[PDB]
Amino acid sequence: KVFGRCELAAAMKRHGLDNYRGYSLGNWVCAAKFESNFNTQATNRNTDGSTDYGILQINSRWWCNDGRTPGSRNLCNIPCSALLSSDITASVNCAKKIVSDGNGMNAWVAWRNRCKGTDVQAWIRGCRL
Repeated sequence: KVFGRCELAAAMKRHGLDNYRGYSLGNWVCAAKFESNFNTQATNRNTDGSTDYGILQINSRWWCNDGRTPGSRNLCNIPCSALLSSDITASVNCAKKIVSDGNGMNAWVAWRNRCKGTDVQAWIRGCRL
């Protein structure tokens, strides 16, 4: 599934991401835009053998188990195929662990490269909330 911008903002707010661990909702929308172009099926392979899964590109080395990644830790305790669902609940629940791990949203390269330091509130502008 490919989400619309406001459609995803509403969905992420329902799941408690707004201001979660100090990060306003626009952060999460902006990260999803540049991590996955709002697509729940985006996947990307890395040089370390890991893969990034789903709308928030959760990485198979630390967070989810995909059965093909050496050194897997599965800190979210979830198979990576559950993060390719059209329903974002499992991606959101894993994202909440990741941000509480220590370095906040810096785990998302696209967020810290192209979102952080801009006005991310603009990503929820005009959305029914």
